[PDB]
Amino acid sequence: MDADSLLLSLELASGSGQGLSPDRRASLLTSLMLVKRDYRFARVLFWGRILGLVADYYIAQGLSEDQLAPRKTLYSLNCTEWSLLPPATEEMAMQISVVSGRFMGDPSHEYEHQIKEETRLVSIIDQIDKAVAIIPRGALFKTPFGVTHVNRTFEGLPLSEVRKLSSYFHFREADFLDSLEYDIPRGSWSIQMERGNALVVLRSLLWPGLTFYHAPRTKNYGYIYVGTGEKNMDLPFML
Amino acid sequence: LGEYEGERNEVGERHGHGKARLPNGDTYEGSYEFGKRHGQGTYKFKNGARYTGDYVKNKKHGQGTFIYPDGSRYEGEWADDQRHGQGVYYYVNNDTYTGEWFNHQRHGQGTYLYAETGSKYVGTWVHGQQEGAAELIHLNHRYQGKFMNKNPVGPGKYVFDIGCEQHGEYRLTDTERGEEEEEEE
Amino acid sequence: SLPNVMESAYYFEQAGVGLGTDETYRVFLALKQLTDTHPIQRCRFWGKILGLEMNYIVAEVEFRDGEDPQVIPKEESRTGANKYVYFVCNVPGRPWVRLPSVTPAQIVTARKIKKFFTGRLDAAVISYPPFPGNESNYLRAQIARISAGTHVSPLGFYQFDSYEENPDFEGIQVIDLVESLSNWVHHVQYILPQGRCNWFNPIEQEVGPPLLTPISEDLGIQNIPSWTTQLSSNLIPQYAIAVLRSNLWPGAYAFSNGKKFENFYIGWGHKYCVENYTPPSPPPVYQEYPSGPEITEMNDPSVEEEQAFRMT
Repeated sequence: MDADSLLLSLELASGSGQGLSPDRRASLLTSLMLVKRDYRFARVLFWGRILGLVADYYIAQGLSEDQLAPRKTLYSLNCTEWSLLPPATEEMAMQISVVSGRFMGDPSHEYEHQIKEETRLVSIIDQIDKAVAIIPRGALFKTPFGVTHVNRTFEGLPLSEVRKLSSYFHFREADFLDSLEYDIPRGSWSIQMERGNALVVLRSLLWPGLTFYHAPRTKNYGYIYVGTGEKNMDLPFML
Repeated sequence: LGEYEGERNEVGERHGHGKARLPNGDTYEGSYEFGKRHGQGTYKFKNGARYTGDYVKNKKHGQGTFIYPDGSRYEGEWADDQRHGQGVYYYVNNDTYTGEWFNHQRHGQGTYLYAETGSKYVGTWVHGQQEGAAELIHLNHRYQGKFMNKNPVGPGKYVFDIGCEQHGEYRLTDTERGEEEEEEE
Repeated sequence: SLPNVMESAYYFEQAGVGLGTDETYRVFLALKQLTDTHPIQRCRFWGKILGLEMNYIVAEVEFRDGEDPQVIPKEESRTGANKYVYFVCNVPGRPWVRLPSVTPAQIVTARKIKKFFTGRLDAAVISYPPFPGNESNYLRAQIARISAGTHVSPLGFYQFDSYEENPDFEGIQVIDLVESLSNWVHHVQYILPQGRCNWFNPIEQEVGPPLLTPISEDLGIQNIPSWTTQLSSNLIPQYAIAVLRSNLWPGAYAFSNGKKFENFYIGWGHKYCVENYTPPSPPPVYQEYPSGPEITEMNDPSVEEEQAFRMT
């Protein structure tokens, strides 16, 4: 989510209940502004949290012009001390498949199944972005120059279009993006209305902790993954 | 010895229809052939067991029924005085099997109904034991995979009424490996 | 009867927990309506269990005295699991729905299933084993299990079946609360394997920890330590609040400033498991009657033997 989600508690307004304290919120505002300074990103959205057993990894994601670029991930344990997380590949996706369990706060932790916790952080954040990173329909407009920009004239979805999974897009490489109605399982997405139905909350069931914010009246949107960081393989049993 | 009422020939021992009681206390009602048992009839044991069906030499064969002392019961095909071929067995707690038989044992294809829970095990049987590929039907889940030692073993597979599968693997006793992705078929 | 859920919300906000100030005050007024409508001695915002279509705003309630093969019976009165009546509510303002009693033979021994909530209390629960009840009974099952595993308090605060407020609780420091789990204990009764908190004789004793058991013994899932502890507002540690993250029921939380405490669940209502969810195996397939001599051939006597016996 953008900085507008850190001037007000947009995260906890979704009713998921997990988010940032005002301490972390103000610290994150200053730190993500400094990240946009130090790293010349077009925008610096707060990706979310990986709730560990010792400390939580506060995650930020760099956005280029060129928003479907291979987005650059950053991590921080004490919020402000932001550090450039390495990018993800297919080998590191295959590497962590033998490991299961909750994240440890120290990213130097080792698993004997060695495997670094930093590699787990990189791979799990990549998997969450490829699976359940949400963009509402029409928020991004494929520019004729081979580059994706913000559709800066985007009006929020009509309330008729709110209830359809077709009106929401996977924020990744592929109206250009893939819609959520093919995201198997068919019931894998939960759509609910809060705050007088001026608020659409769309939570991932396959990756619990994701909660996508959207205000239909305006263009205020964003997604945050605040959760344990594992994939709910039990989803078809649970549906 | 016991006693009986029925018909016979001059030389033949018994070949008509009637009732016979034995020294051991059990009784019979029905058909019989020369010094032996043949055709439709009815057993009645002292222990509470029964049978209704056909015989050939002195053995249960063809269509028939059986009531056991413990309350379990069976009908279907018999052979060589043993359960054989297609048949249906009912156990003391309303669970039932229906399927093939081979020498008093579950063998080949057959369906076992878990009447306690409503689920069904459907697939191969080997000597009374749930082994081989089989399809375990729950209310909305349907597990496809191999069984061994009355337990799922091997790769795959679940099918769901929600419109997706879930591939996996069984390694230890009732333990599921790291589950693979969902399929669309 | 109505507690200050807003001060608890302010303390929840220090750890990034809570529904937001406006929604939390909305639930506060809903709890006020619940207290005015019904004769409630004590209540508290138990939590909010997320659902697929609609959520629940769970409210633990304790009423005043005297107003409002083998089947293991339930705790009919306020003993054990059914000590608190649990009211739920989808959005605030919609009237509160009284959830039913927990049944040990049926509802909390159906823990072997693990399912989402649809938001509809009347929606059917299809699982293996077949769940004996609707979504309301499963919601009660998960609430009871979450309470048994997550309702915790500091080491003092009550003297000990039953307990009362400790008047001489000097208070444990927040750093002492965070550094070890021996300073925290379970505030409610453990649920036995049969589903009850107090054993019923079906005709050996299955025993759980006592009430005043430290939660350091509450382990574990593949050596993952339960109750991850941290300090809220680390930049100003001398006004911190001891945060507790269960790691057995995600979304379950415990909090304390060193003097008072409160508990709160905000998860999906499910237990964490490192292993993937195994549906439980069916019962063992039962065998036929053994092929003994008691059900064997009649072996009718031959007429030659009858003639032999007749000659007498």
